[PDB]
Amino acid sequence: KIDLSYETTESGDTAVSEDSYDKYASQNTNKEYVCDFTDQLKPTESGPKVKKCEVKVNEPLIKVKIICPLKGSVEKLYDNIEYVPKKSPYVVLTKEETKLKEKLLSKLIYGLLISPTVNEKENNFKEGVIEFTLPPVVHKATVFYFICDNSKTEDDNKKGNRGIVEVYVEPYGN
Amino acid sequence: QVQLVQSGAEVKKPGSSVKVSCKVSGGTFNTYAIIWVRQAPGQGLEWMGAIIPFQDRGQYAQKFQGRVTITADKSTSTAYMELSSLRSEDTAVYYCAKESGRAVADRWGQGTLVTVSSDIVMTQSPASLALSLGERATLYCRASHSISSWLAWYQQKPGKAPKLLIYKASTLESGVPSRFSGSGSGTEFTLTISSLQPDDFATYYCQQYKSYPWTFGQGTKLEI
Amino acid sequence: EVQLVESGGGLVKPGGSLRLSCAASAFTFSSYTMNWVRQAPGKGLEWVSSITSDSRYIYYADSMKGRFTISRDNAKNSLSLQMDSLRVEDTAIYYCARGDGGGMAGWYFDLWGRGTLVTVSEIVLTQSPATLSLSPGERVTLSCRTSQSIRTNLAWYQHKHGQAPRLLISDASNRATGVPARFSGSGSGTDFTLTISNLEPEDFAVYYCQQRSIWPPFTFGQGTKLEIK
Repeated sequence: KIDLSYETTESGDTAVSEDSYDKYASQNTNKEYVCDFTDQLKPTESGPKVKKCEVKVNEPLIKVKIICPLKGSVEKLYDNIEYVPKKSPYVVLTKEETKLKEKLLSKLIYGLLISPTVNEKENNFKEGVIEFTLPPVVHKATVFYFICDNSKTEDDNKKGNRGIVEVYVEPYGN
Repeated sequence: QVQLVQSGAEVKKPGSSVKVSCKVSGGTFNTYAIIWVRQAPGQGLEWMGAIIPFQDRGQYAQKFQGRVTITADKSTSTAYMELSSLRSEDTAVYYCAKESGRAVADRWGQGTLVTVSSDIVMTQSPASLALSLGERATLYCRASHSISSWLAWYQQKPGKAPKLLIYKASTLESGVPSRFSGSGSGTEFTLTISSLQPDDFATYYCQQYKSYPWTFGQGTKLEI
Repeated sequence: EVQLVESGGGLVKPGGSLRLSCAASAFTFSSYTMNWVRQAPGKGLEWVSSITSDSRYIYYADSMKGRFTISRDNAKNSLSLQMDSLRVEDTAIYYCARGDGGGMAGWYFDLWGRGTLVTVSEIVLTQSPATLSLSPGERVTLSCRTSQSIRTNLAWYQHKHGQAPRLLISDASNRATGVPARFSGSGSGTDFTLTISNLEPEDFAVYYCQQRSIWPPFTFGQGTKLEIK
């Protein structure tokens, strides 16, 4: 199910505009594109920063893996970490008008594989990682998002960062 | 450093067509809404349409459907707005704007003058104002339906483009001095400046970005 | 065996402009992230800028944004650094370096040039000791402390005077190709060590650590000066 009343923005409460995001390509090895936020979201003096991992796909059957550190995995570094949507990867965020709202990924990209588990654990951000595999044919350009936000975590005088995943799928196979 | 450069002013015979271009630079183009707002001479801001370029599909205001076309060339990072069946009342300064991950249109082009010669309601008071240096000014904004906290305040100097001052409902844009403040939620909101200074005398507008069509208060002028 | 050769350095007066160029050979330039690193006189290495293979991602050090511009011509196997409104503090040796990655995980600098001298007239890595003098045949351990934990995302470099920096170890414990087994790395989190046994007079050099996981900027240690006597 989706929460039709949910609305957010890419910048969240950081007040940073997109031109000031730190933007990165996903880590890509063969047909596996990975966004590992474990280190990039840890508290730093300058924080909160926005850390945007761009998963740009123009090839078929790409597997995508996102890694959001769990609260408490390290003593104080992820105290207040939040992920969005809570039901990822079954639910994603897509831009409607100018705001982020929930969408069923299976409806958004027909044929997408969402395995129930990941390394025998639930394919949910509460187990620290989510995975899905894109199909061999995408007819229309599609952009969806995941949020892994540690910007409300304070350690020392340091503050965590807001992580954004943007999956930009170009048409292919047609 | 995001810049929006629009095509030059043009004069068009009634009934013809005009296409205004707008190059976006310094900011991601394909995945952020490019928005088009016009302002007729000595009047208020009017929302025309918007497009997230990768979708290749413009959403337009009912007034213009059948007459406008908002396109976007991803390869040149340029948006185009074409308005047909021109009339004398299409005379106005047309603006392109883009959002930057915060929903509000926070980056604005310089404006393009077009001359033709041969839904939520936002209510803003005071309609005009005049206050001395140092005094406090309190503007108001009403909405027919609740816009939650998605309300923005702009400052338009003469011959310039609207400048964002506050977004969400109290969040200050970067570089805006701390004398500005915003409060409110639902249908009633307020803007408040603490110490009027020389640069503060301009026209002010509120704007709901809860839902398309975005709509603007008729404006509150501030005079010396 | 020099595979990156920087050019365009030399003297420039304050407020002037230079354009450095790096010519690459022996590898496929077009498929690697390229970087600029610099070393002010008497200081350590400092990352300047990075550009991925397809130029989609460009990164700058905050103190150099707006004044320096990186670009690459893949058909010419060349790298460029435009330097404008130069300041006296931009005086340094500028090194061209190839990176072994291009994604959010960051990368190390696995191939370097000897550098060109330019004369104008947040994660902290703390290395120890600052200097030490040893005899050949002996064993030594160098330490690196990071202000934030980086798992095992550290690399170690050897810098002999007037030569190209050399990657010794990456991801904390993995020796680069060609590095003899007497170099070994260990540690994770915030505490890392480089151990060099069977010291040889050639190991008279400055050793730098580098973290790749919390960036930009990439940050180096201040260096450890090893005097073999």
